[PDB]
Amino acid sequence: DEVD
Amino acid sequence: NSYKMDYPEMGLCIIINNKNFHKSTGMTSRSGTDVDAANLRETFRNLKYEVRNKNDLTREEIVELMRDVSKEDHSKRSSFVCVLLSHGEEGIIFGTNGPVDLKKITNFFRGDRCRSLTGKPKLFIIQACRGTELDCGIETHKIPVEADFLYAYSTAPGYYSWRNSKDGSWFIQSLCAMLKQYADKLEFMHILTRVNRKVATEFESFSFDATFHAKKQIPCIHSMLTKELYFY
Repeated sequence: DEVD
Repeated sequence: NSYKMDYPEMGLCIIINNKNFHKSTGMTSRSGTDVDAANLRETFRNLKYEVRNKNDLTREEIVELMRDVSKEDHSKRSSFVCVLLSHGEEGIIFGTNGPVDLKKITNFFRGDRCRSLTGKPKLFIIQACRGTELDCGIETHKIPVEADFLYAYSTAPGYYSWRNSKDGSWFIQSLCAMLKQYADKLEFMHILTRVNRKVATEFESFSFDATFHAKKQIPCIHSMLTKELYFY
């Protein structure tokens, strides 16, 4: 999980 | 009641897939975005859209693409779809070299500026952050020129949007799944509501960084549509  | 969707063509589906950004910007690579782009291509092809994929566009190429597309003759097309996959902030999506205002992009398709789409649904699907907040969750005859737009945002205003490097983004994953399952029986708003529930209930982040761990997401639909939209 990563943020944009 | 419902938009006329029996023109000879369903219309264009423009997918802008920004994965790698210019080093000088300092923006991270968006691992997993190609999964989204492939999923969207298949999903919309199956709905009989003419899909055009573009990868790693500068802010100038993004604006130039959308202008060019708005200048096409859409008279034989029922609708228009644009999917944006990039970094963002509130109101903004990133080209590989810098930001573009979302309103700049969408304004090319205003009823007075794109006559062959007047009265037809213009759909903008946005996978990008809208800020840096994190959701901790809780245990449980004229027409307006701005008419007939729908903006389907991956996340609430002000908030980060989540992307899995292996599975793709939570929103696009869910959107494609619900379209596959429900496009042959639900109206679009009801499909998007199912997307909202899927994202909100089935996903929660996992991180070794406590600040980013156990976080949640709710997509946000903006509808200025004047009729019901059925894909069948």
